Amino acid sequence: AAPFDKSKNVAQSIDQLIGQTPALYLNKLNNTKAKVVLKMECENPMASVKDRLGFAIYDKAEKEGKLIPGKSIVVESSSGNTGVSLAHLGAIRGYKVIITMPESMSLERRCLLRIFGAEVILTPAALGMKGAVAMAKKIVAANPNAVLADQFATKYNALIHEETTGPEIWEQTNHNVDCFIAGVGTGGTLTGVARALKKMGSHARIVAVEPTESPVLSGGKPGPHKIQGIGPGFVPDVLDRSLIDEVLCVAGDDAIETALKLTRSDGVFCGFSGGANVYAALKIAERPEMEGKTIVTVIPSFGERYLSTTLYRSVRDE
Amino acid sequence: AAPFDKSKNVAQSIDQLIGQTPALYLNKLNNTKAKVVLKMECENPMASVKDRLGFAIYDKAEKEGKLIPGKSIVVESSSGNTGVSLAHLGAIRGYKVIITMPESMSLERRCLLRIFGAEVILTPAALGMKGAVAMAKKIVAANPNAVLADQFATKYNALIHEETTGPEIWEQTNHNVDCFIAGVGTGGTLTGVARALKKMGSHARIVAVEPTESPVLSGGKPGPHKIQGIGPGFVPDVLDRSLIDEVLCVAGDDAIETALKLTRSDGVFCGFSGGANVYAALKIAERPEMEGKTIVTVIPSFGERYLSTTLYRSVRDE
Amino acid sequence: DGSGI
Amino acid sequence: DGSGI
Ligand code: NA
Ligand code: NA
Repeated sequence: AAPFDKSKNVAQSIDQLIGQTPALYLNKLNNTKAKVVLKMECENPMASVKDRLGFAIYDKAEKEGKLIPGKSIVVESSSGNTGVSLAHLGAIRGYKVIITMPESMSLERRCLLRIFGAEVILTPAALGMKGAVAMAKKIVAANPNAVLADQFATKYNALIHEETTGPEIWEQTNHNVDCFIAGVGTGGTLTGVARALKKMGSHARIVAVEPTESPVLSGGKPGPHKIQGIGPGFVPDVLDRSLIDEVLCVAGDDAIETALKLTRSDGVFCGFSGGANVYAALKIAERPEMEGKTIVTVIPSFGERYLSTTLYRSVRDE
Repeated sequence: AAPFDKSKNVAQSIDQLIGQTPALYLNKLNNTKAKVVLKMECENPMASVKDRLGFAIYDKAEKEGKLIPGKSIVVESSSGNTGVSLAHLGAIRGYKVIITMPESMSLERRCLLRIFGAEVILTPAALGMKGAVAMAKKIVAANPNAVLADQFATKYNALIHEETTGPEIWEQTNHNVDCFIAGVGTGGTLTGVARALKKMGSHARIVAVEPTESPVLSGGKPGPHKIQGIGPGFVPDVLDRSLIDEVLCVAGDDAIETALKLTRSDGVFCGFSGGANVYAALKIAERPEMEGKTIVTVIPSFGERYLSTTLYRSVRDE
Repeated sequence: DGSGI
Repeated sequence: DGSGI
C-alpha cells in the first residue's frame, strides 16, 4: 500500500494491483450544477472493493501472527464479493478457504469460488443466509486452525480504507471533497474514508446509503431487499455511526434503474450498489446548496458479475 | 493517450481509463530461469485488449472526419470482445452500433451488447460466422451512413498498439525485452508492439501464437478451434508478418489447462487466449538460451466473461 | 440480499 | 472460434 507505480513498474504479485483505482466524473447522467466523482472500485483485480478487505485480512493477520500459511484455514459465510476476494487471495497465498452459502445460490456464485480452489459448503435452502452463517461459526468453533474472516467486525476493514481508499480520493480530488456518499455493507468503505478525510481537515459531509426496504440505520426494521452488497440487516461493528451526517435511503428499484442508465449514459457498468450510490449522489447534487461543490461516491463492483441476476432482467423485453 | 495520471487525477470520461494497464511477473507458475512478464490487458475498463482498438476506431475515425456522431452507424460482425468494446464506446459517444452474430450464440454475449444499447442482429445458425459477416457487409453496402469497424484491416489497430501498448511495456520492463509473445486475432497487438520495440532499438524476438487446430500462419489449413480471441482462419491485413521471428502453435487443450492453473497459482483469471499465451511463454522460457532473459506476453481478457463457456467446464466435476 | 456481501 | 474475436 505504499504508492506503487503500476502504469510504470512490473508487479511481483497480483495483490500489488489492488486499490490505487481510478476516479471518474459523472458526465452525461449529471444534469446538476455540482461535480460528482466516482471512485471506480470496480476496477480492482477481482472487480470489486472487497479486494481491499481481502488483502487487508491476509496481509495484516499474517503480520500479526494470526494467519499461518499452510495451516490456518479462512472461513466466511458470503454469497457475494467478500467470498470471491477471500477465495482469490487465499489461493495465491497458500491458505485453504471455506466459504458457506445457501444451496439455492446460482451456479455462477459457486463456480467462481471453485475456480480459485475454495471449498464451498452449501447449506439448506430453507435456512437462508442464517444457516450459512451458522455453519461458518460451527466450523470455526470446532477446528483450532479455522478462523473467521469476520468481515462485519474485523478491525482490518475500516483501517485499509483509511490507509488507501481515502488518501487516494484526497489526492485525486486535489484535496477538495464536500460530500462523500457510500452504501453501507460492512461499513468499512464509509468509515475508513470518513476518517481519512477528517484527519486531512476536510469538512466533507458523510452520507451513508441503505435500502429503503431495510432501513436499519434510520431506525426501521430489517427486511429483504434487492440492493446486493449493502443492507446487512443489522449495524455492523465495523461501522462507526458517529462519523455519519445523514443516512439516505434508496429504493431497490431506483438503484436498478440507475445502474442501467449509467451504462448507456457514461459507460459505467456496475452492480445494484453502484446504481444506489449514484442515485444518492444525484439526489444530493440536486440540492441547491451543492452548486459548484464536489460530491464523491463509489462504484463498488463491476457489472459483469450481475448478468445472471435480476439487475439487467429488463434488457430482455426492451 | 498522452500519459494520464489515473491513480492521481479525475477522468472526464471512461475512455481515459483505457490502456495504461499493469504488468505482472508470473510467479508460482514459472519454474524456469527466465522472467515472464504479463501485460494485463484484462484490466481495461471493459475487461479486454479490444478496448484499445475500440477507442482508436472512434477517436481516430472521428478526427479524420469519417465518423460523425448522431449520423454514422458503426457495424461489425463479432461474437467476441470487439463487439463489446464497440458497443460500450459507441453508447457513450453518440453512435448507433449494429453488431451481427449467429443466433446460436449464448445469451451472455447478446445481453452484454444490448445492455450498452447496441442493435444485435442474429443471423441463421446454420450459416455460422460467415452468415454474420455477410449480413454486416450487406448493411454497410446498403446504407450510406453505415461503416464497417473493419477490425481485421483497419490501420487504426496496429497503430494504437504502437502508440500505447508497446511504449507502456517498454517503460514497465525498464527498456529490457528479449522476447514478446502474443496470440494473433486481428494481429494488432503483435504488430503495434513489435514496431514500437524495434524503433526503441530492442532486439526482442517476436513470436506469434496460433491454435494448433488452425495453423494458418504456419502454412496449414484453417479449421475450427477452441481458443476464443485468436485464430481467425485467415491472415488479417492488420498483421505485418515481416515482423515475426517465430510462429508457435498452441493446442486448445494446453490453453484451457493453463488458464485454470493460472487462477490457482498466480491469481490471474483470464480467457482461453491468456492461457495460450502463457503456455507459449512457459515453453520459450524452458529453452536454455532464455536463462535470465525477459519474456513479455499478454493476458488479453478477464476470465469472468468465460464462466458460461467451455473454458472452466472442468471445475464442475473436480 | 442474499446476505449478498 | 466462434469468429470469437
Ligand atoms: Na478456531
Ligand atoms: Na456505407
